[PDB]
Amino acid sequence: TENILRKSDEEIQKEITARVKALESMLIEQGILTTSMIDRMAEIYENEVGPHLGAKVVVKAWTDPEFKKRLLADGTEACKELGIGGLQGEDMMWVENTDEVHHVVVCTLCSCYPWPVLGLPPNWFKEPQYRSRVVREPRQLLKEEFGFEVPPSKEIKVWDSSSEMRFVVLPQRPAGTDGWSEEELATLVTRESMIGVEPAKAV
Amino acid sequence: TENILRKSDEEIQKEITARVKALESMLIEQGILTTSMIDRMAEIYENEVGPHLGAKVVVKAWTDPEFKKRLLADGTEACKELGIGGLQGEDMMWVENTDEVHHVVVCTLCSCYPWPVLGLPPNWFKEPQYRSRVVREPRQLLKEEFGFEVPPSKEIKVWDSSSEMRFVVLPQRPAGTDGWSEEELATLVTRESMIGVEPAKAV
Amino acid sequence: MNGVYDVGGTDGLGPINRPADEPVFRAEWEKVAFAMFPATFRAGFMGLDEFRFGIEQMNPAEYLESPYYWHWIRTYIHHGVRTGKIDLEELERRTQYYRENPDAPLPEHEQKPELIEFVNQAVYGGLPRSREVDRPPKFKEGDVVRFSTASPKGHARRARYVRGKTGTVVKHHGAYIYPDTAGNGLGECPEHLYTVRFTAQELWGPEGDPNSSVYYDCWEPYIELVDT
Amino acid sequence: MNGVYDVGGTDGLGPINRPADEPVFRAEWEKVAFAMFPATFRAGFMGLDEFRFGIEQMNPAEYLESPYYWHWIRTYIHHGVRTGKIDLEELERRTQYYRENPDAPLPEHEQKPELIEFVNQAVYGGLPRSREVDRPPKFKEGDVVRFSTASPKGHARRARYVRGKTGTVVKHHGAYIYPDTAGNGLGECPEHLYTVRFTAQELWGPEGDPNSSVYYDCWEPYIELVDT
Ligand SMILES: [Co+2]
Ligand SMILES: [Co+2]
Repeated sequence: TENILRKSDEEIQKEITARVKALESMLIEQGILTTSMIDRMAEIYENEVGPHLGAKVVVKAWTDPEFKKRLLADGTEACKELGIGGLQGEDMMWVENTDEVHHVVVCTLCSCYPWPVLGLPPNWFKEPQYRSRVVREPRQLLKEEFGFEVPPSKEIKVWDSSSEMRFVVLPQRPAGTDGWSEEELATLVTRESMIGVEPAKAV
Repeated sequence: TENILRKSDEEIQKEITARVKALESMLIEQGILTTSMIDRMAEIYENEVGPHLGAKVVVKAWTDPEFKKRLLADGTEACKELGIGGLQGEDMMWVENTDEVHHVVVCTLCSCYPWPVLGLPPNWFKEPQYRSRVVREPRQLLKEEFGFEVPPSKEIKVWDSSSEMRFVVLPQRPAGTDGWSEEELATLVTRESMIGVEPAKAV
Repeated sequence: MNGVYDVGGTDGLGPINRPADEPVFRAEWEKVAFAMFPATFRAGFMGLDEFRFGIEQMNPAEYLESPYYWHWIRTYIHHGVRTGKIDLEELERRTQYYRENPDAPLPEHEQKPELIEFVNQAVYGGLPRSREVDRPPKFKEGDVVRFSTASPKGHARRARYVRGKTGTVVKHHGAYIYPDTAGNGLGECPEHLYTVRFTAQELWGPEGDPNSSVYYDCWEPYIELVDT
Repeated sequence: MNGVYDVGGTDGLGPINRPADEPVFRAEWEKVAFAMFPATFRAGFMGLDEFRFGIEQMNPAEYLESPYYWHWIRTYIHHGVRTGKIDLEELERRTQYYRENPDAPLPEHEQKPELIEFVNQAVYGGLPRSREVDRPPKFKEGDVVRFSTASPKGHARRARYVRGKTGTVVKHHGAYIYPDTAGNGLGECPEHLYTVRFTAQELWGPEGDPNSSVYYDCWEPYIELVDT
């Protein structure tokens, strides 16, 4: 939004860059940060941990009703069956979309997101626009910002992660996909379908 | 407070100035604003209407118990006795400081202030620091920001002007002033003593 | 609306910045912004409540740190565009022009006697918002009432820190213009007005001062009976 | 605290700014800010709750419009100064130096094996906040409870939009680190944790969606019984 007080983006980027490099040089000198630590952390969440992990759990739940029951009983233990877990997903609770219920997820207080199944969140999830309005006008927000019209008879359930319990949406299996492989099904599971801002892909 | 995003004050002043002159030229051309209208409005509140008006009401109330009763019954009608009234003071309610009660005034929603008795308010009254904290920590705020220590046994009453009722504090008459003239008493009535952030001057 | 402008009880906003003295107007531009208030009200840009609502819809980072009278400019622009009295693109071109020619003259114009008569009448006579209504007051001094928990998306005078709270009616002032309608282009629809008293422990919990109360003015629809 | 960071239900903040795609890290500086989180936690700068509290004490105009990972830098600086691990004046001189020599080298340093072992153990194994406690749970699925109206000045997980509201316990998760103590330097003092369900009409009044509910996680001291 327009703010006549705010510097340009380029001016802001230059200033943060110099401030971050200043702090970095101090932590490095104090023994507590190193350049290998930075590359190791960045390389995990640029290359290893991402929404494809969560896609794996969704299609196993779609194609295996025993896993699905265990995934809804204890999401952390169930994801461990596929070797999926860890930082900021120590406590996961998965919630199932139905014909009657739609689930959508938020951290109104900051940016909590189930990293081990989804990776790091996109910036709009962490920013005040989505955070403020989802708990108050979910239906209009899903329509206007995501082109997803949820019928007024269908309950929208919004899950605010005020604690370390991380909430993940299990989206509905699209029609037209009987007998598809786990790899073929996996192409319909988006990051957005696991937040609840979109359904799984059609067709 | 530090905001790495914010332009310098000089940059901000230059930008507002050009934006205000742009709007001014459009209203002028449309017939609805003129330069004489600007000077007339500014000259009223730079030279005519100010805290000295409210001082007059305070010392009459100090030295005339009948007026004081009428001032507390209906502040608008009572101020009219001294020819004092008008814009943004159509509805005034005055509240009396005692040994038992201290009153302080705020508009937490914007900047409401009894203009006809006090003039235009100072900027700190209209700004978020005072507005946010007075209703929540009046005692600590009066101490830290105004050097005014209100004993914990003394009730602090905070008056939020959510409507057009404007609230004005009648401060206590300082000791050591028996028999003083209205003009001599008038030297102890500050703008601040009529908001309630300070008492009247001592000695 | 639940805007950040409604700062009563907000923590973390910082120490007060208070010079020992300051002029009424810190720069010529503030005189202009201030005089625009009667000019713009007479021309029908907006009402007093609509005025407040346009400040409340500001960018909140902008609201929190701008010079005060810039809030007034924003609400002028907001209502000018909404009523089509202000061409936003012409405003932008003019702003650039005056960025580069700050001493450039204003446009030539007749002075208007009636704009001075209006200024003097509003300032000395007042623009009262009291109104007569046919219904009698629901409430009376000493009644115990509970502030609404409603959260309208439009303009209202319902500070977040008093919603759901319990108070004592202290004074009935008569009826006045109702902001929940006037500020949303729905007319004066005046309502009876009350000062209600709230203890600080009712408002803040145990973190409230044990010897402090807050008086907040509530229009009749804002409150419902608990006890007489 | 009642900080503007607590934006659930705040109106007027604008449309969402969502590109179709974006990298994990938009500039090298964000990788650095992100990796500082484990570096700074291991060095004892602060805890997870203290981490949140330092973001919450930001300048709110700054909080509302800065790039996200700048919030992390702020909380690093905040706790470094408070624990004296960071000399603020040396930080300022270094910032100027790197303003003017942006490609200047970092200081020379040993790489540390144990910092990589720590990164890998936290990321794959987790840093759980579950804890055992001696007391049993006060509440159970189906109990009707009312969220506290308390407004602590320190760190807490009490979104303004749920205070005073009435819900149904939906799940008991066990006990976890209590933020009202941990985030204020008062220790883990773990408490039993519950998901409570609130209707949107309970939360927003008649402006709430008629077919919507919000689930918010409450630690035991946040809620007291209304009905089993
Ligand atoms: Co978060
Ligand atoms: Co005001």
